Amino acid sequence: ANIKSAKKRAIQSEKARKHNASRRSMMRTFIKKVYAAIEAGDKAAAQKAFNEMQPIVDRQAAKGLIHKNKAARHKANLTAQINKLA
Amino acid sequence: SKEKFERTKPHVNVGTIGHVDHGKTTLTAAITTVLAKTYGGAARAFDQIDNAPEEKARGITINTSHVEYDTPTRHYAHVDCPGHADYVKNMITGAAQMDGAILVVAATDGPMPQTREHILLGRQVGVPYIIVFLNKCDMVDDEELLELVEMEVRELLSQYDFPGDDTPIVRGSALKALEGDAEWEAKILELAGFLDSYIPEPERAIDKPFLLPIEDVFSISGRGTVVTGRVERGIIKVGEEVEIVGIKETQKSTCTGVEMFRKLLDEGRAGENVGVLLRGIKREEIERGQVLAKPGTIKPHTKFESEVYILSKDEGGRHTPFFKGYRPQFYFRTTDVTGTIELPEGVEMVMPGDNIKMVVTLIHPIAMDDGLRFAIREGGRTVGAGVVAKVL
Amino acid sequence: ARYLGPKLKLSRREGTDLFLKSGVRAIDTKCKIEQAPGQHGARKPRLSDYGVQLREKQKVRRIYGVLERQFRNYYKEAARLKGNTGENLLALLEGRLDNVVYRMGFGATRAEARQLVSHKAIMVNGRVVNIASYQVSPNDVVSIREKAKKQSRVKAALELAEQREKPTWLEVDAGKMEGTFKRKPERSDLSADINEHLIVELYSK
RNA sequence: GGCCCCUUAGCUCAGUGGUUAGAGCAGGCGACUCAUAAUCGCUUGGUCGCUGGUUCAAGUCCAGCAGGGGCCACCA
RNA sequence: AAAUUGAAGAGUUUGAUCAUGGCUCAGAUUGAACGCUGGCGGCAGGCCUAACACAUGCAAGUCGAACGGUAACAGGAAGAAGCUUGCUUCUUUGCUGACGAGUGGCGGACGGGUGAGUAAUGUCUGGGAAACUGCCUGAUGGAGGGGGAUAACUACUGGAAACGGUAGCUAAUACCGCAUAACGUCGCAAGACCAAAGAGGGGGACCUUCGGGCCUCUUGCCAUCGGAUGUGCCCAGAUGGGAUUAGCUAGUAGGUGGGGUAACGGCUCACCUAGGCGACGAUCCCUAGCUGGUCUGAGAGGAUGACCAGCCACACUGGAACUGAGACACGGUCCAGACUCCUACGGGAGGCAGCAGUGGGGAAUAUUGCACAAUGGGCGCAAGCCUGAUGCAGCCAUGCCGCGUGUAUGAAGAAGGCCUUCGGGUUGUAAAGUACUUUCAGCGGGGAGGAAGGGAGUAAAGUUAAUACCUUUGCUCAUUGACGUUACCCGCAGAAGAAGCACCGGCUAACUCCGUGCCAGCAGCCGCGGUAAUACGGAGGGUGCAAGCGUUAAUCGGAAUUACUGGGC
Ligand SMILES: Nc1nc2c(ncn2[C@@H]2O[C@H](COP(=O)(O)OP(=O)(O)CP(=O)(O)O)[C@@H](O)[C@H]2O)c(=O)[nH]1
Ligand SMILES: [Mg+2]
Ligand SMILES: [Mg+2]
Ligand SMILES: [Mg+2]
Ligand SMILES: [Mg+2]
Ligand SMILES: [Mg+2]
Ligand SMILES: [Mg+2]
Ligand SMILES: [Mg+2]
Ligand SMILES: [Mg+2]
Ligand SMILES: [Mg+2]
Ligand SMILES: [Mg+2]
Ligand SMILES: [Mg+2]
Ligand SMILES: [Mg+2]
Ligand SMILES: [Mg+2]
Ligand SMILES: [Mg+2]
Ligand SMILES: [Mg+2]
Ligand SMILES: [Mg+2]
Ligand SMILES: [Mg+2]
Ligand SMILES: [Mg+2]
Ligand SMILES: [Mg+2]
Ligand SMILES: [Mg+2]
Ligand SMILES: [Mg+2]
Ligand SMILES: [Mg+2]
Ligand SMILES: [Mg+2]
Ligand SMILES: [Mg+2]
Ligand SMILES: [Mg+2]
Ligand SMILES: [Mg+2]
Ligand SMILES: [Mg+2]
Ligand SMILES: [Mg+2]
Ligand SMILES: [Mg+2]
Ligand SMILES: [Mg+2]
Ligand SMILES: [Mg+2]
Ligand SMILES: [Mg+2]
Ligand SMILES: [Mg+2]
Ligand SMILES: [Mg+2]
Ligand SMILES: [Mg+2]
Ligand SMILES: [Mg+2]
Ligand SMILES: [Mg+2]
Ligand SMILES: [Mg+2]
Ligand SMILES: [Mg+2]
Ligand SMILES: [Mg+2]
Ligand SMILES: [Mg+2]
Ligand SMILES: [Mg+2]
Ligand SMILES: [Mg+2]
Ligand SMILES: [Mg+2]
Ligand SMILES: [Mg+2]
Ligand SMILES: [Mg+2]
Ligand SMILES: [Mg+2]
Ligand SMILES: [Mg+2]
Ligand SMILES: [Mg+2]
Ligand SMILES: [Mg+2]
Ligand SMILES: [Mg+2]
Ligand SMILES: [Mg+2]
Ligand SMILES: [Mg+2]
Ligand SMILES: [Mg+2]
Ligand SMILES: [Mg+2]
Ligand SMILES: [Mg+2]
Ligand SMILES: [Mg+2]
Ligand SMILES: [Mg+2]
Ligand SMILES: [Mg+2]
Ligand SMILES: [Mg+2]
Ligand SMILES: [Mg+2]
Ligand SMILES: [Mg+2]
Ligand SMILES: [Mg+2]
Ligand SMILES: [Mg+2]
Ligand SMILES: [Mg+2]
Ligand SMILES: [Mg+2]
Ligand SMILES: [Mg+2]
Ligand SMILES: [Mg+2]
Ligand SMILES: [Mg+2]
Ligand SMILES: [Mg+2]
Ligand SMILES: [Mg+2]
Ligand SMILES: [Mg+2]
Ligand SMILES: [Mg+2]
Ligand SMILES: [Mg+2]
Ligand SMILES: [Mg+2]
Ligand SMILES: [Mg+2]
Ligand SMILES: [Mg+2]
Ligand SMILES: [Mg+2]
Ligand SMILES: [Mg+2]
Ligand SMILES: [Mg+2]
Ligand SMILES: [Mg+2]
Ligand SMILES: [Mg+2]
Ligand SMILES: [Mg+2]
Ligand SMILES: [Mg+2]
Ligand SMILES: [Mg+2]
Ligand SMILES: [Mg+2]
Ligand SMILES: [Mg+2]
Ligand SMILES: [Mg+2]
Ligand SMILES: [Mg+2]
Ligand SMILES: [Mg+2]
Ligand SMILES: [Mg+2]
Ligand SMILES: [Mg+2]
Ligand SMILES: [Mg+2]
Repeated sequence: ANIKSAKKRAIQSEKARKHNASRRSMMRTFIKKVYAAIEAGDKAAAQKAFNEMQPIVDRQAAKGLIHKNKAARHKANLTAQINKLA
Repeated sequence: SKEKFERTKPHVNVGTIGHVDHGKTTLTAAITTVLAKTYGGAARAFDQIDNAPEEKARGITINTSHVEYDTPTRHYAHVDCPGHADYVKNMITGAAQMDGAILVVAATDGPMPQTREHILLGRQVGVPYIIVFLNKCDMVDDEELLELVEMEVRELLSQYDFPGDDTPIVRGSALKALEGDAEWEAKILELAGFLDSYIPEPERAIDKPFLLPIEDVFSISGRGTVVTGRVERGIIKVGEEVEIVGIKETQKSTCTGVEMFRKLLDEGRAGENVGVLLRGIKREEIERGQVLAKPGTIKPHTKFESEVYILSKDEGGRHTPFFKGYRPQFYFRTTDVTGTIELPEGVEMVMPGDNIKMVVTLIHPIAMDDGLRFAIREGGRTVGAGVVAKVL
Repeated sequence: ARYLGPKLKLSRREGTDLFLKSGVRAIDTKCKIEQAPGQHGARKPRLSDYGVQLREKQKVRRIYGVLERQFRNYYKEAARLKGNTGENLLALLEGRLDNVVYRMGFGATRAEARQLVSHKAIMVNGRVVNIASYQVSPNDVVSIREKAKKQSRVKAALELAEQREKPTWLEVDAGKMEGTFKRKPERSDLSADINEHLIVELYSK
């Protein structure tokens, strides 16, 4: 740049992306683990995966990386999917 | 960004004149290099001067080149002139503004027609002080012929009212001095010493409305149109309003910026070669031959009467009388314009040695007032000179 | 913004003295009124509708001394008001300052009044007004400044205008030279040699 | 600032320095008509762009300008 | 009471007439341009063409009362030049005020520029439901305890530079768990699950490892339901020309399921159904930002979108996304391309449609100015810093408005021009003469308003254990103006410094001589000139405007000559 005030901002922006990517990856990994658990047909495994997936998405939504409605959609879709099968 | 100028040492103008290819660009480069070597910071180069393609392709000079140096007596501005016989107007422009002249004569070639022409036009413009510097003494060093060359150049100078038997002569070669040997640059020091001693300080009359003849026009990118010239008499300051009067119709503008050798000057006193930036002027409008003066100082004229003396015989010029319809080129200040002349009842013939009264009309008007010195020249021959008698 | 030439030529063209001189003498011994100016004065060719309209408009303009732009603005303003346009135009041009100064005897002619107004010598309601066309409203006191009361021209013209008719709406004391309005004027108080409907026709084309 | 080009009657044009620079289409005069066109009877016309030089001798050989046209530079 | 008072024709087809029908004229206006001329001020306006290319300098920062520290500056002691034994001279302290670079917070998405793209992904009017929202505000609550890191810095070192790398050390309102939890999320239910940050002022009652503990006050920090502002989404109607453009569409029209977004939705995929738009003009090609409004007209209409206000689109050209409450971001990031620069040849840097300025294009459009004094804006507790927004100044008869270039009396009806009937008439009271006034400009002298506030002192009342810090109100005391030599007033000498342009056959206001001779020329339309020209050229006289006057370009009117109001075969 050329104004010595946006360079600082670029620095925080790249640091923030580098910090956010790991959290997004971890959250996606846990959710897709849940999806695979439904896929296999193992209701106990899917239920357990949901049980320790709930805290992750809720804490991330509180941190703000996602939105309350996003976590609610994930939680509700997974609950309906799991409770359908038995 | 720019560096200002420190008004501490006196300013004066010098120039070089002589026959073609007697080392005039080389001498200027050698003198500036030596002077910066002993004390200073100029140290000019050769090819940096001649920038035009024809300059480097043909090994000649087409115009006048500006340089600067100083000694712990004064500060000198130098002008480099051509030597050919069809670039005369540039040499006249160079000689008009220069207070001091140095004439270059080579012992190999001796005096040549162009040297005589340069001396004659210097006399007809009125250069007060000329110093002669012999050139190419590296290849000839015989005492028994340099005396003959010195006698010849003294005769040439003395023939036309210059002091010849008291003016000094310096012998040396510029090429060795520019090379940088251990002994051939002392001749440069002697030339500079004789330059300072032989040029007494002239008057600095800055007590009348500002006037500036125009000699060259430039376009500085980003900034605009710039005129160049040496201030004759007066003083100008940034923000003042001046007026352009000359061949074309009169206009006005303001001096919004001054410079000198790309070094800023707060206020230009009379007698300095400076460049002035003018607001809101397209390049083709302002041309050399015009005048830039303070408002209410001079006005244009077309017809006026003067006293003209055709050059007497055995001095050059011509050999025949003139009559009605004669259209010679008047050279006034810096401008050459061909106009018509008229002689009174009787004295129809023109004799070489009789000064007569004429009335001259010029096609392009010029900023003229009573008491101006103008020369006469046409057809590659200068015929006479005179001064203004009456403005009509 | 004024006229700076001969004065009697205007009346000679209009065929009537337009009060442009003081009145020390009579008009008949200053100019040949019945002879129009120039090399062509004897002949009297016949006019048209445009001719009569233009001649009347020029007559009124030369009487009061108002150039064309102000007159056109006056016409627009008079048509802008409520009522007849001719009466409105007469009221508007009768209510400007230099006309009132002339009608109150302080000046020999309209030009004398104009010099007095424009040289800052009149107080209206105590304050200095400098402008010739300053519009004046009822109940305005007009007076001269105390520095100018020693002039000879004003005293000469004070006891020279009583031969003319006394205006019925400019109550004046000539001793302390103090004047006042009461209300607007009317056609009953104005001369009978103007046909304003010609002007209304001319600007309605 | 430098180099190369064009200048003949109103339009279009010829004119290889030995003595007044010619052609065509034009044009004026005398008759006839209110005035012409046509038919007649005579036909005048020139700074060779200007100025100055060399030749015994020049628009024509030589130089400087006038104006226009085609390129090349230069950057307080 | 008022917000209405409004409607004009002429010239030209023929030997003459009536009718039809085109051409021309009289009015109003403009971001204007050219020619001649040019005294002053007030309020406005000023690249319409190359969204062509840009030299130089400014246009976005602030917080120490979040933090680690001391690069610069100002506050002490001892050594220590001489003694008037500290007169004077020099070196050693982050304890304090302040603060360069660094972590952290907020802003940088506002304000400013341009109209290229866009005929409906936009705008205008009227409605709606499936959403989010920093700062501002109300209510009810929480505010417990731990942990691992890194910049600056220290040592080494790469590199032309930009910019790096290696090994240790350190602070938080930087980051990550834990502790509890709801009116909150999911769930029929039962249940399962998620947060926090500390700073600053003063000190009485009570103790120190003398760090502070301890009381109160101001401000923050986190969760839920509201108010306001703002933004995203949907529907109906209105929004230029061409049929010498008639058919267009396969994610295309609908349905089920999965996914995705702050939110509904073919937004996206797998499969099913075979539909959907179109003479009420789809599709296709050309031109174009839209509105409140502006000019014109008696209205109905016609032309249009310069200045100001609302909305939209763009930021050298083509793409894409991160960060954030808000962007796919004018003075940010990544890649590609065309131009311009630095380079040690390995590699680097740049984007005026921000303010001035330059070249070029054009009939044609301005200074590389002053200041934060006032109004708004960012940051901060405040003081205060920044602001080419803004308030002013400069250049331009570009527009509207105002004023002056003197006022009287004066026949000898003078010289001088011009005409003549030779008698005389005219320019003309015009001049010259005599008597008065000083607007504006010239010089000098005095001198409002835009200024609210901020600072200091003092007192009363508030909350607390407290006369303490802090807050409110009063009062008191010296200062804040670029414009600026403001506006305005007074004095001086003197009519003293200040008038041009078009027209004169008819339409249309205003007439005669000389020159020329269908030649030279004029012309908005009829038309003038062939040897006695009110029409060409000059002069005298006259008419119309006036610091302007004319010509060219463009729009409505007249034109009932696109006829809805209001025409014909
Ligand atoms: N040995 C020697 N050589 C010389 C001398 N002077 C000039 N020269 C040589 O002559 C060459 C050309 O001379 P130059 O300097 O161009 O002459 P000039 O007079 O300046 C050319 P102009 O007249 O156009 O300005 C140069 O390259 C230089 O080397 C001298 O004194 N001695
Ligand atoms: Mg991965
Ligand atoms: Mg040279
Ligand atoms: Mg008058
Ligand atoms: Mg008047
Ligand atoms: Mg009205
Ligand atoms: Mg009307
Ligand atoms: Mg009309
Ligand atoms: Mg009619
Ligand atoms: Mg008419
Ligand atoms: Mg006809
Ligand atoms: Mg006829
Ligand atoms: Mg008709
Ligand atoms: Mg009308
Ligand atoms: Mg002009
Ligand atoms: Mg013109
Ligand atoms: Mg002009
Ligand atoms: Mg431009
Ligand atoms: Mg533009
Ligand atoms: Mg435009
Ligand atoms: Mg550009
Ligand atoms: Mg800069
Ligand atoms: Mg601190
Ligand atoms: Mg403090
Ligand atoms: Mg602290
Ligand atoms: Mg803070
Ligand atoms: Mg300091
Ligand atoms: Mg500290
Ligand atoms: Mg401290
Ligand atoms: Mg401070
Ligand atoms: Mg700081
Ligand atoms: Mg903001
Ligand atoms: Mg705009
Ligand atoms: Mg717009
Ligand atoms: Mg509409
Ligand atoms: Mg810890
Ligand atoms: Mg190094
Ligand atoms: Mg900690
Ligand atoms: Mg951690
Ligand atoms: Mg927890
Ligand atoms: Mg903590
Ligand atoms: Mg608190
Ligand atoms: Mg907004
Ligand atoms: Mg409508
Ligand atoms: Mg429209
Ligand atoms: Mg679904
Ligand atoms: Mg989002
Ligand atoms: Mg939709
Ligand atoms: Mg467009
Ligand atoms: Mg537009
Ligand atoms: Mg519309
Ligand atoms: Mg309308
Ligand atoms: Mg109307
Ligand atoms: Mg109508
Ligand atoms: Mg109207
Ligand atoms: Mg009506
Ligand atoms: Mg009306
Ligand atoms: Mg528009
Ligand atoms: Mg615009
Ligand atoms: Mg606007
Ligand atoms: Mg504005
Ligand atoms: Mg831009
Ligand atoms: Mg882009
Ligand atoms: Mg580009
Ligand atoms: Mg985000
Ligand atoms: Mg920019
Ligand atoms: Mg600009
Ligand atoms: Mg320009
Ligand atoms: Mg141009
Ligand atoms: Mg112009
Ligand atoms: Mg400035
Ligand atoms: Mg500005
Ligand atoms: Mg003008
Ligand atoms: Mg003005
Ligand atoms: Mg006016
Ligand atoms: Mg007389
Ligand atoms: Mg006479
Ligand atoms: Mg005040
Ligand atoms: Mg006319
Ligand atoms: Mg006319
Ligand atoms: Mg008319
Ligand atoms: Mg007319
Ligand atoms: Mg008439
Ligand atoms: Mg004429
Ligand atoms: Mg005609
Ligand atoms: Mg005649
Ligand atoms: Mg005539
Ligand atoms: Mg005007
Ligand atoms: Mg027109
Ligand atoms: Mg028109
Ligand atoms: Mg109509
Ligand atoms: Mg008609
Ligand atoms: Mg009909
Ligand atoms: Mg029929």
